[PDB]
Amino acid sequence: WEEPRLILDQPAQHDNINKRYEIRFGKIYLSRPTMTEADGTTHAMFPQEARLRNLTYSSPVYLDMEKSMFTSIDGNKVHIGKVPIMLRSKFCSLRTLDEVDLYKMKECPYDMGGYFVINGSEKVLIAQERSAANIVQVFKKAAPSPISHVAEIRSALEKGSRLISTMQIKLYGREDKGTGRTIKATLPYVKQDIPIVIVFRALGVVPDGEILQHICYDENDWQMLEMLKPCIEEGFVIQDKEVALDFIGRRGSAALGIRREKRIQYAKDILQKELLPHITQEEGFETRKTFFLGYMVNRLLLCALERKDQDDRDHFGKKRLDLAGPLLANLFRILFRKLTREIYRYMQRCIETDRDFNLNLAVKSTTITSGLKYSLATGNWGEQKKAMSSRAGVSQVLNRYTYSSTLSHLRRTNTPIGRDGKLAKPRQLHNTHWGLVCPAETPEGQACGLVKNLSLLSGISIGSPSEPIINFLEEWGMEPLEDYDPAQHTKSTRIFVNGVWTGIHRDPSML
Amino acid sequence: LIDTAVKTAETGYIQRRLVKALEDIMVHYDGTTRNSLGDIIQFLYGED
Amino acid sequence: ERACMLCGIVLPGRVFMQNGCPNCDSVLNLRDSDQATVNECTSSSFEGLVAVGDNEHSWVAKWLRVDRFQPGLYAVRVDGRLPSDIVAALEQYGVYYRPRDG
Amino acid sequence: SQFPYSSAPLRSVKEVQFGLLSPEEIRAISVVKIEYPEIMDESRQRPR
Amino acid sequence: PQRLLIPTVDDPGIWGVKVRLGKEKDVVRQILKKKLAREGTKNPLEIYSAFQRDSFKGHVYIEARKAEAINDALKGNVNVFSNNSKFLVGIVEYKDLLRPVKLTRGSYVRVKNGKFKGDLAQVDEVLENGLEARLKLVPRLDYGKDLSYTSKFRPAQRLFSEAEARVHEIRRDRDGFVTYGGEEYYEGFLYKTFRLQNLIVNSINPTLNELSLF
Amino acid sequence: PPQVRPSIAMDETTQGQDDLTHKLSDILKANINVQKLEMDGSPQHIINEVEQLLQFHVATYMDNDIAGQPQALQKSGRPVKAIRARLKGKEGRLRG
Amino acid sequence: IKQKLETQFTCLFCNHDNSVVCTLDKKNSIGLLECKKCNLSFQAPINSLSQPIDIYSDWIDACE
Amino acid sequence: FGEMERDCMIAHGAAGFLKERLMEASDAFRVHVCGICGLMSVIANLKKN
Amino acid sequence: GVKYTCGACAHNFSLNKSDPVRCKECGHRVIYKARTKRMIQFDAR
Amino acid sequence: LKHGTYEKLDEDGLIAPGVRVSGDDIIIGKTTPIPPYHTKRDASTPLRSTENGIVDQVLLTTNQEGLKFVKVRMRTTKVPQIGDKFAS
RNA sequence: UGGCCGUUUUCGUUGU
Ligand SMILES: [Zn+2]
Ligand SMILES: [Zn+2]
Ligand SMILES: [Zn+2]
Ligand SMILES: [Zn+2]
Repeated sequence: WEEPRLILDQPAQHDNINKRYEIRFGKIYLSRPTMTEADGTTHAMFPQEARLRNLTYSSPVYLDMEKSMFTSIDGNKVHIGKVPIMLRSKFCSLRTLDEVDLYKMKECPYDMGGYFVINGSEKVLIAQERSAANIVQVFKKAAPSPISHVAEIRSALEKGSRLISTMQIKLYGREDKGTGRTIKATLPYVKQDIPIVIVFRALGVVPDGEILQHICYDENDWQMLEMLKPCIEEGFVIQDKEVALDFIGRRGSAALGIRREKRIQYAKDILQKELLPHITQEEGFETRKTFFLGYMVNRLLLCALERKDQDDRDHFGKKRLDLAGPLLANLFRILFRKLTREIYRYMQRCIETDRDFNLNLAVKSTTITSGLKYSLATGNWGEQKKAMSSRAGVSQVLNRYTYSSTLSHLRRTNTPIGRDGKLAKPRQLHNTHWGLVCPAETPEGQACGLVKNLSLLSGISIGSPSEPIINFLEEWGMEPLEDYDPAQHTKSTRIFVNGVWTGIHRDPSML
Repeated sequence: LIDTAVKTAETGYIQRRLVKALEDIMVHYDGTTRNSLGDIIQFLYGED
Repeated sequence: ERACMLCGIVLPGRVFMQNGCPNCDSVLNLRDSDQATVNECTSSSFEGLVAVGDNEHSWVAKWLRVDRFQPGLYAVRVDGRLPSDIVAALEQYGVYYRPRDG
Repeated sequence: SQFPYSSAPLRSVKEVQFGLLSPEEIRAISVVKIEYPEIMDESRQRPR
Repeated sequence: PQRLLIPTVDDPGIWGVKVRLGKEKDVVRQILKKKLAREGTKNPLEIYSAFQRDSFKGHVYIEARKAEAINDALKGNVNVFSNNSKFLVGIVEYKDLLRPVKLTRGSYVRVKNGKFKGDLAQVDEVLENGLEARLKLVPRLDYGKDLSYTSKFRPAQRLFSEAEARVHEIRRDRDGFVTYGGEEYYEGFLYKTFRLQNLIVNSINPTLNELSLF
Repeated sequence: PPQVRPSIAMDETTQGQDDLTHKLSDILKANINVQKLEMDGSPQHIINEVEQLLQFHVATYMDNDIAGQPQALQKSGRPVKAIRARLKGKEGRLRG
Repeated sequence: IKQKLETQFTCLFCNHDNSVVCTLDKKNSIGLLECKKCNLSFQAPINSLSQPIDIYSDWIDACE
Repeated sequence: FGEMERDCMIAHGAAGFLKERLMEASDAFRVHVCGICGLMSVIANLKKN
Repeated sequence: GVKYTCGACAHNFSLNKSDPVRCKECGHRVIYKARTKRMIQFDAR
Repeated sequence: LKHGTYEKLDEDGLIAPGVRVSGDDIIIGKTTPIPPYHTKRDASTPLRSTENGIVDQVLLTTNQEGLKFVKVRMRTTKVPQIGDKFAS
């Protein structure tokens, strides 16, 4: 559903007509794994059969296309590919058959599965780890740098939970060196930084009073006022939305000469979208974005005031574990984009002939199947032609030298921190690990401290719909930001969800 | 554990560098310590 | 696509079969002739893909002698040679021929 | 002892002289000119 | 006379732009279709023609009178590298970008097509149509030893000997002219209709075996 | 000679060509092409581009780790083996 | 110190690329541009946050 | 016969052993050189003398 | 001359390297060879 | 041809289960047609020279692509002796 | 009747 439509057009003039080909993606169909011999004979396949014959426990998939034609003078169940299935999962033969049949089917009742098979090699997925998304962290940079504090945030769309953009606020200036302590923001798809005040103005709050009240919620904290004052001092050449936006668009990393005609809208696009995408993308909701910027800068300054500690980059609560689910999701998305572009190109060099395509010579299901097969075959978690620069070692031959070894191998973790530069913060243990990872287990040598193991009562969140949650919050008197001001709600409790500010409330304890 | 794992490689590197540096110094008959070219580093090895 | 020997216009063989040459069907008789005549007047081989849309003043159009020939795909070079019958018929009607193969 | 009989006298290396190659030197030493990208004559053995 | 048609300053300018490799023909036809569709519209495409020469692979030229005209002639094309890599052309070079640019009977030629690729021959007879040329080859036949081919399992070559084919495996037409399975064998030499695309007549470097035989 | 660039028999009868031999052949191709520009239309720009390509081949043939610019690959996408690699690193001829 | 920048900007009028120099004069808050073929120049006040891209864009807007 | 082994052998000051361990128990080879250019290019045919 | 044994129906038969590799009786596609006839020894140690 | 022995194969080229194998012994004799008599080359699969035991269970089925596709599970028992490893 | 030929490159896991 991410890209549910393919669209073409034809302003054929030879009599001017606009012929539109619009292909729509519909429902997905999944099948139980099935063998098809070279003889054309087909039969439901079983794991043991696979191991014996170097097969692949895979479920061919059928997707519902929808071919449509729109001429203006002014599909079916399509076989797309084969997804390997993890044994004992809901979509494997063995979920049924109870124990007695397993003996018939030559699979030990003890083996808990949980792994895939490809060419007869029992490959396993080592769950990876990543820093939590939609969260604000503060890092002091090294002394030999005009940057003193950094407020990095990696935003990812809640739906899917996929990386979109990464943003940083850098507190420039040194101690009586660098003159005033200017704050210059960094934005996506640009080659140069921008002052904070400029982005405040270009997003709707042009006047200084609104800007300072949004950033600051402690008026008596004169230090904040005087430390952001240099930004105010330099933030006077810009006084309206428009020159601010053009300033942004004048450094849009785009072509040269997009003029004030289209450059302003380029800036408005790069501001509405590509910026804090996890919050929103529609117009008329810049209030949320401005409030979030204000919170970010307030926290950054507070860290710059040493009134609170910088978050520990090894803190586990800020760490998230990627299981097989999302990993396969991302790989499938890459293969899906490739398939979509394949179909679009075939439409290009088959529609001009105006020959009705069969949706069968076009869709090359070989792409998905070969891609997934090779990816899990070598673990090079990406397309073959980009073997280099590809996260490696995420799929490995399962170890069955003993039952306990196999049990451990299926609860392993990993860290994508590499080894170029030893350091010790990533490798060492931490207090937060209490009751979530084994304080006793880890390999030896280069990986010592990286590869972890979940405790004996660990559990991984799969995600729940937040819409009922917000409904409850909204059901319970939460006060939107549009009724928020530092003066009034100086003791009311801000409310956050999934890392995104989502309201204001005064009496939280009952809530 | 981490400390040992880190220290071993660094010690190996330092030992390699040193060995490469002094690898050519030898003691001739005259009692003077010269590298390949003939530079004299100690006129009497170790001063004894 | 087969390029007409005289004007150089190249269009799908179905176009010549159903409509002849856009410029030379009046003198070459491609639309209402046998397949041999069309094939010899339009060989599958051509070179110099020149996309001409404006020719009344285009320098290249004058160069190739396609200023009068309707703008389109024209063949700078064509291999082979026409039979004797087509050349003789064209010379009879006032059309001295010049292959563009160069 | 491993090598067969050879008439040339046997001695050791004393000096190594570095320095580039004069193109006439290369021509004086090369025994062939390379002109054919096709390594294998016609896939009929006997490379070109 | 083409000599009095030489270009001038008042003739339209030309810019040579790079596009996606191999899809130069696609970009050329896209340009033609845009010009034909935008011919006379309120914003007509200000070009005279677009052309590509095979030797200049990846290079596309559009005849316009302003840089933005070339930009919009190449705009809206995915088969073009997004860069506006265009370079002007000298007056003498304008005609050099459109210059178009040895098959005789008894000429030693080699084959490249099908099973008999890489075999030198003599061109025998050229059809009137001018697309197929007869060749004189040394057959590579198996005399019904394994009949119950490609360019990698093929046995060696040898002139047709009628006696061997008679003894092992044949409609004699004339003295030395044998029709054997749709193949013409004159005086022991293989004769077949070879498409001119399948043969090489220029730049043939005779080999040791050819000196021994030819 | 081949002594320095022997070929790898992937599976006995199947023989694959040394990457150095491929780079040598590609340099020969670029050279031959550079020969056949002056005898036909050579609108300056083409000659310069082809010259740069030949220089690029002969360079990556002798160092595939030239700073600042992308490396050369095989049909497999893996970076080429220039002689500088053959001599440097732990596995160079010296330390190897 | 005046910097003479031979930026890759193209000139609108003389149909030549890299024939445009967007000189910087911050001393008096003045913009200067030098062309190489038609030698045209553009003048405009510049502030601390203005850059050759900004001068070029303002020049384009003025020309149109 | 890694670096460190070579260094230990040097330290024990055993020359000839190190020589042969790196010569006869490894790629022992013979060549010819021209005394003028000093290079190995001398084309020789031993049996042909 | 070269006996076999099915993995699904466990009925014996043979083949002469020309028949397709399938069970004659139940059609199954997994087979095993059977024990040789020369004598097998163990020292029980 | 290899330097090892072939006699333990069957008449069709596979070794029967229950036969003892030794180092440098051929267990699977495969032949490749030679691109042009005497036009075949050994493509055997000799046992790892550092192993011994008895062949136990020979499998012979088609691959995904319909060619013969064999598997030989040789076995032996490891007696602890001088030079093993153990751990509490 | 001597004579006699078994890949590389990656990545992984481990071992001291
Ligand atoms: Zn015509
Ligand atoms: Zn100018
Ligand atoms: Zn010499
Ligand atoms: Zn059976």
